[PDB]
Amino acid sequence: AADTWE
Amino acid sequence: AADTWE
Amino acid sequence: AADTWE
Amino acid sequence: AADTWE
Amino acid sequence: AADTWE
Amino acid sequence: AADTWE
Amino acid sequence: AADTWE
Amino acid sequence: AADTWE
Amino acid sequence: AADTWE
Amino acid sequence: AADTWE
Amino acid sequence: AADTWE
Amino acid sequence: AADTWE
Amino acid sequence: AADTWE
Amino acid sequence: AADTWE
Amino acid sequence: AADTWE
Amino acid sequence: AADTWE
Amino acid sequence: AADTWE
Amino acid sequence: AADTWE
Amino acid sequence: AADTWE
Amino acid sequence: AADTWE
Repeated sequence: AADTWE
Repeated sequence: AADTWE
Repeated sequence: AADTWE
Repeated sequence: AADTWE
Repeated sequence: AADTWE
Repeated sequence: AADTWE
Repeated sequence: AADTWE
Repeated sequence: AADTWE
Repeated sequence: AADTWE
Repeated sequence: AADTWE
Repeated sequence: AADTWE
Repeated sequence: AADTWE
Repeated sequence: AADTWE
Repeated sequence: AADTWE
Repeated sequence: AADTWE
Repeated sequence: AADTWE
Repeated sequence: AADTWE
Repeated sequence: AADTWE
Repeated sequence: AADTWE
Repeated sequence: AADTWE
């Protein structure tokens, strides 16, 4: 799983 | 943004 | 699954 | 499951 | 924001 | 599980 | 911020 | 930012 | 597990 | 796992 | 800051 | 910053 | 385990 | 494991 | 600062 | 700064 | 174990 | 293990 | 400062 | 500064 944001 | 999971 | 947005 | 918001 | 769980 | 926020 | 656990 | 886990 | 913040 | 941010 | 434990 | 663990 | 901060 | 920051 | 223990 | 342990 | 600080 | 800083 | 023990 | 131990 991966959770990305700025 | 992205949230990827299974 | 994937959930994407800005 | 995933719950996303700003 | 993101909350991911199973 | 993962819980992310600013 | 991120909290990751299983 | 990125949080990656399995 | 990991818990990160500023 | 990896958790990255600035 | 980071707290990592298992 | 990066926190990497398994 | 490791706990880091400034 | 590794935990890096400035 | 860092505190590392197992 | 870096803290590396296993 | 190690505990470091300034 | 190694813990480095300035 | 550093305190190292096992 | 560096503290290295095993």
